Amino acid sequence: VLIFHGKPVHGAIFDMDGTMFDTERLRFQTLQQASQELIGQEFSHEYLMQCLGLSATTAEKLAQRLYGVDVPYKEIRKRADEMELEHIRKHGVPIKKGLVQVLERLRKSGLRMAVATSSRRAIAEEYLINANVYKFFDVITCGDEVEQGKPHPEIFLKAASQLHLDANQCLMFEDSENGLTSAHTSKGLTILLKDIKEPNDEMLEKAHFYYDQMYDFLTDLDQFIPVMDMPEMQEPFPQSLNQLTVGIHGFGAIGGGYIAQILSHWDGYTKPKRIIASTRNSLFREAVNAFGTYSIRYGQFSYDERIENMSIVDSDNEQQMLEMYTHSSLIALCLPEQAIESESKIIAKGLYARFNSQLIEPLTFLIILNKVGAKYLVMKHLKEALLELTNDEDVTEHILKEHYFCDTVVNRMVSKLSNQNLYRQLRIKHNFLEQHLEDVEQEDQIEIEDCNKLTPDQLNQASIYVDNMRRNFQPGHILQSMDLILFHSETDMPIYVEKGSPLLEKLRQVVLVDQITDIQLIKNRLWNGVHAMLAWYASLMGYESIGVAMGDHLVKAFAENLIAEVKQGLAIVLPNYAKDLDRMSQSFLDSCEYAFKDPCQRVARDPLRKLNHNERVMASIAVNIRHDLPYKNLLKGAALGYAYAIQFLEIEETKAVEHLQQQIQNLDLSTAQRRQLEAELVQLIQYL
Amino acid sequence: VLIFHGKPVHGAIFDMDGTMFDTERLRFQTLQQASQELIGQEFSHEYLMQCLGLSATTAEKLAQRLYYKEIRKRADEMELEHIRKHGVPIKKGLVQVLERLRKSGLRMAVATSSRRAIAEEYLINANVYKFFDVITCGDEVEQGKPHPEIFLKAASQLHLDANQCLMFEDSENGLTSAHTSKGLTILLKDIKEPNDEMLEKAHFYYDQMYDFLTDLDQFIPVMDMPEMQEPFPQSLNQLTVGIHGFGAIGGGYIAQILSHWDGYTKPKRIIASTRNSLFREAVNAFGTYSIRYGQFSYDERIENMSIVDSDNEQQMLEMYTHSSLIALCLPEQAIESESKIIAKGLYARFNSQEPLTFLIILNKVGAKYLVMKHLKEALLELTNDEDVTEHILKEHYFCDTVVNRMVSKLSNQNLYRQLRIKHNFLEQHLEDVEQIEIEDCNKLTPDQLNQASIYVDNMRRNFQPGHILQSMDLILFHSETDMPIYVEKGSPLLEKLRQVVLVDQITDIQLIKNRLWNGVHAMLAWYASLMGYESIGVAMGDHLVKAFAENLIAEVKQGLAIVLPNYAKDLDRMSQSFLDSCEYAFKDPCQRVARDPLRKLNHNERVMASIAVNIRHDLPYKNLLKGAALGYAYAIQFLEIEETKAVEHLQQQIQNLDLSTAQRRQLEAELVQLIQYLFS
Ligand SMILES: NC(=O)C1=CN([C@@H]2O[C@H](COP(=O)(O)OP(=O)(O)OC[C@H]3O[C@@H](n4cnc5c(N)ncnc54)[C@H](OP(=O)(O)O)[C@@H]3O)[C@@H](O)[C@H]2O)C=CC1
Ligand SMILES: NC(=O)C1=CN([C@@H]2O[C@H](COP(=O)(O)OP(=O)(O)OC[C@H]3O[C@@H](n4cnc5c(N)ncnc54)[C@H](OP(=O)(O)O)[C@@H]3O)[C@@H](O)[C@H]2O)C=CC1
Ligand SMILES: [Cl-]
Ligand SMILES: [Cl-]
Ligand SMILES: [Mg+2]
Ligand SMILES: [Mg+2]
Repeated sequence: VLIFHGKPVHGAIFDMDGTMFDTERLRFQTLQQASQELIGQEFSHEYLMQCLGLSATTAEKLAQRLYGVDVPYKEIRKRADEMELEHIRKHGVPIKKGLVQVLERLRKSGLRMAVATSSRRAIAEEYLINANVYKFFDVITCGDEVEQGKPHPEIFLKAASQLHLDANQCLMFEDSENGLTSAHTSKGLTILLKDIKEPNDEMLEKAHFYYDQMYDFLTDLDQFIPVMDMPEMQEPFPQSLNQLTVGIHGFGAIGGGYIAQILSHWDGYTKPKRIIASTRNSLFREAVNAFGTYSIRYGQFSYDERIENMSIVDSDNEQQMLEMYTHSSLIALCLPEQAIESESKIIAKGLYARFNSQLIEPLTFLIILNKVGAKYLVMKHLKEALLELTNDEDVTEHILKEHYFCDTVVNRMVSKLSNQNLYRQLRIKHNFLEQHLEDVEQEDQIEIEDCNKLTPDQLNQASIYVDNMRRNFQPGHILQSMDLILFHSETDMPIYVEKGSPLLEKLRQVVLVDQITDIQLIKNRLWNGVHAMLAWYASLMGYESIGVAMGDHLVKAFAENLIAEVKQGLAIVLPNYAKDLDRMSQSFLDSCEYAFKDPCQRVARDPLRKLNHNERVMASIAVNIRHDLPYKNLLKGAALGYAYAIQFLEIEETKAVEHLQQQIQNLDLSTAQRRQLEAELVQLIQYL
Repeated sequence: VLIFHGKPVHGAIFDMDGTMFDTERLRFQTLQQASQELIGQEFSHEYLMQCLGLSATTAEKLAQRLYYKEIRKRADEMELEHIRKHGVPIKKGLVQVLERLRKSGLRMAVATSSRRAIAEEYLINANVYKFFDVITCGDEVEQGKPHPEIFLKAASQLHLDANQCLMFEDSENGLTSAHTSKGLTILLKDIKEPNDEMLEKAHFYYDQMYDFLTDLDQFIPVMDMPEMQEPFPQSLNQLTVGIHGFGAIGGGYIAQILSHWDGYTKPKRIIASTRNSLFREAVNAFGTYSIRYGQFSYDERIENMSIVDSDNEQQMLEMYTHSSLIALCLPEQAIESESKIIAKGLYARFNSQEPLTFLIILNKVGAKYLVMKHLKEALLELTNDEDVTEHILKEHYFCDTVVNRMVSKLSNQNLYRQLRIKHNFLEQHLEDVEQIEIEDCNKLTPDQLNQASIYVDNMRRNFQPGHILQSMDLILFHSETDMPIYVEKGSPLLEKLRQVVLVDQITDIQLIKNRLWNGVHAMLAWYASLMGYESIGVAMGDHLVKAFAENLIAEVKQGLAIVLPNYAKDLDRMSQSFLDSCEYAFKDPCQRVARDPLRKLNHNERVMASIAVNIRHDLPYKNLLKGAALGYAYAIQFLEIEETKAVEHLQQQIQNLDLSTAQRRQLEAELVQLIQYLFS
């Protein structure tokens, strides 16, 4: 069902200790801590490295040779085991980086999966439950349920037969020599993973595939499992968390109300365990961290999308902002243009702190900014800040080349909730918390009747657990049917990102492009161009918002007829993006409908600059004329621009024509077509 | 575009006061008490009736004409203070109506005489504000109700004409405002008998909100079978539902069916009954439990659960009185004793002040007959009235079901082990949270900023310990991925439920399930158990266990093809569909499937019935006979029932089999000989 290096894989059997969990390094630490406690001297690193693979008796005899015959090894070993369970039970089993990502890929590939551990059923199940990876496995095969353990192939042969499979149909993952022998002899496809000790030549010769760590196998596996499709609206996020952290530099409208969704979807197999987001807004920070989650409201479908595993931090706080740029695998800069200059310093400090970090992988930096050459601006200011910070041109140049700086095109319009509306929301929901908290004490008491199954010692201990659990959880039962709404966003899913970063390859809500130019040109003419032309019409007709204006059937007709004339033109210029034009065309008309929040002021800024020969208006006219297409609405849009310039911005009527004639001359048209365009456009302006 | 009784609908503009919420009755009582604390003399009831669906401005004009700011301010303060304690009284049906209209693709709004500050406070509180694109209040209107401006401005902001929009209203004044707008007016009675003038103005009339819902529902697409990991609805209706028996199938299947519901709304509360206290206290502590689908390693969280005691009477009466749908999920042994608890509940429902949809989940040929027999005997004993019983029995919808899904309940040992592990994480979490002021003016007053700090600090204190539940789940059930339940036609409610498929000849399917499905399932489980396997999934990996099950399937199908020639075509699909579910049932234990061997070895049950059929028609029953022998072998060895009792049962059941004396003695001789052979 799953093809791996030309071999059909129907099953996957994992060793537990050293392969799935990092319990061999923990057993390394506990032995040292137990030694320092009892005998006073800590067992050498060198001794413990020598003991890897040896029996408990050989290890004891070796300890006797080095630390004397009367060395209390058996009670050192027993004390080390106490320390192991004590650590594992509270702090959790240490899971190898990339395991959960690997398990989700094998499971969604329809593999039957087992564990073949030398440990006992009892302790094995607890570890797998503790780690929350028990769910991934159909059967567990244990050392206390086989006549001959590893390196005899029984445990792997048995694990395979229980899954209804031949050994040769299964991948077999293992760290130890005896284990790899057991898996190999059974006749399975052996995956050897280095844990602590470098594997000897006999092991590397024996193994079918070798990797230095789990993540190196994950990278190999990724070639044989598909990138998932574009997520639909109301589609769930993955349940399983990977060990990666991601960042959103600027927890604003687009940061919290769009980028959060993309990072929450991730690759569809797993999602990050933590999303760090920076804001100066104290109310927003403390509110999200209180709930431990916020929600994005999609008005069109009346759907509240819960974003979990969020951790909001202060932008002014260094320790927190450095922790973002140190631990994050991917970061999304979601700032306005004016903020880029000031925030270039706190980025530089972040990337320099990452460079100085003695722990690792190149950062993927998404530039979320609706502007042409948006990446150039950030990289220019970032370079200046890095020089000013370090005064080391070689280090500054290294940092600028190490990481993946990605230019993006975003289409989703998002609205951030006001602090007045947030306070009003917190008041009404704190009210429900009090309403909820007065009838939790109405229940009261814990009662566990005689099970006639559980012993009275553990029956008593069960009462203490559930009582302690209920007391802490019951107050937060209201969160089931209660959300913290901070964002009102449209339904547009796909983000376009510059191809380069390996980490983007599997991100399902991302559309990779070799160069951003093409989709950035569509964004300019089809979206920003119509938005500006539609805003100039609304402003002159005297409507407060572009959303209100759509009530007037003249405005809505103009909008629908305008996106049609532009789309026609772009289809000829970019036939490869035909599907992207149709999707973006409707997406704009949907968002424009109830666009009450966003004003026309900021959209109608610099009309003369937007009426340039190679810009979002005139370029579309010239394209439509060259390929003989209707441009009557684009002409009306251009006129409304010069009309808006004269009336609102107090531009001279002579200065408008002075500009116009220079733009028409620069268009790739016949001298006949140029003079015809001027004559028509000037008459539309004098009417308005 | 929605087609409501022929007319095309593009939008829907509701009234708030007395249409969406029952706030007209509240402000009625506040204005009276407001005119007692201040001026002393209460307002006339005639004045208040003429103030229905009037703007605070227009109501003040009526007051001066007969005889207010101070009066209404105190009245509004009292009104919203009542809302802070009890909540907004949502008219039953509203949430269900709104979701159907929203998903139909209609452009919806609110047109209320109330001002903005109040209008939003309720719409947020009720949590219906998300369903509306725009709202029109009594502020931004120049001339309030009964002038049509407020309903014209509402339709204008939706970018539609009034005649394209539905208009919901309670007041006589507001209906005139809605009618003069030239829209499709709908009238909902609240606290005034509609006049001749009102009933003529209206295009449609309904007694209450829920009466419209039922009429609207026949123009709303019925959503089809849900997929595995498809989410449940977000919005909650006011309906309660019951699971009589929080067991494997009750908690691990029926809970999913009820949680999906119609796909528009979900029950407010699902009440499940269990004697198991650990299960009860565990779910109530977490507030949720999860169903583990091992095939796809997917955990399905079940929200809005209330686990009650089966013995506790008042809680079981709470279920049967307020529930719209009860699901009986008990085995045969429980039916007799629990029929007393059902009798009290149904009698309590009749005494109190909608019909009930009663699902019987029971693997028995003639399941409903047994349930209805014990229920009538139980009812008659308590009521001592034949007139009230024959009404109750033929008032509610008692539905036979076929359930194909295999589900496993978690052991108390494994649940304790789960709680022990997850408690250690909670303890370590509570240390991390130990070691808040909202600083700077965020366009808020110093009073609000200090009030916000108290709200957030208190919210953090209560919620922060429960943050761990984002990742942490309570796993109580292991279930395969079979979605559709098959129910007999009758109950109109089951038409609209997504996960329910309606059928006619339920008896014919129930018989085939008993013999071909549940019979082979039990017999291979006995063979697997005695061979050493503790899992159905692992056992089916054995060539002998699968060869046995395949041979049984063949012998049963050969007999069913004679008894039911009209179903003979379908047997291959069902027999294969069974083996598919068995093949990879790794978390389904043999012990669960091999329960009650003697009951399953009854003369008219999943083993002996097949043996009897094949003997009459001279069909081979060699493997079927071996499975019966393994059934008694399991009972004697694993359950320990005494060998003498196993023979006394064997001899009695063979005596009941519709065979000749020659066949009876030969069957007894062949079977008892084969039992002693296994123990050799
Ligand atoms: N939202 C949209 O409709 C779309 C926007 N975009 C792009 O997304 C980017 C952000 O949009 P949006 O999120 O709406 O911007 P916001 O106005 O919501 O603020 C965004 C973030 O920038 C921070 N910020 C703003 N000004 C400053 C400043 N002067 N100094 C320091 N930090 C500052 C804010 O901090 P605090 O949180 O403390 O305010 C916030 O976290 C813009 O570049 C825009 O072009 C792209 C397409 C669509
Ligand atoms: N699960 C499955 O795979 C399928 C089950 N079914 C049918 O559903 C019915 C039971 O399903 P299942 O849930 O598996 O049974 P379970 O034993 O798993 O659950 C039993 C439920 O009934 C209650 N109960 C059991 N015995 C008694 C009794 N003697 N007196 C009172 N209450 C009792 C239990 O209460 P407590 O919680 O206190 O034990 C529990 O709520 C049977 O008819 C079965 O054939 C249908 C198809 C397959
Ligand atoms: Cl990982
Ligand atoms: Cl309802
Ligand atoms: Mg190992
Ligand atoms: Mg009214």
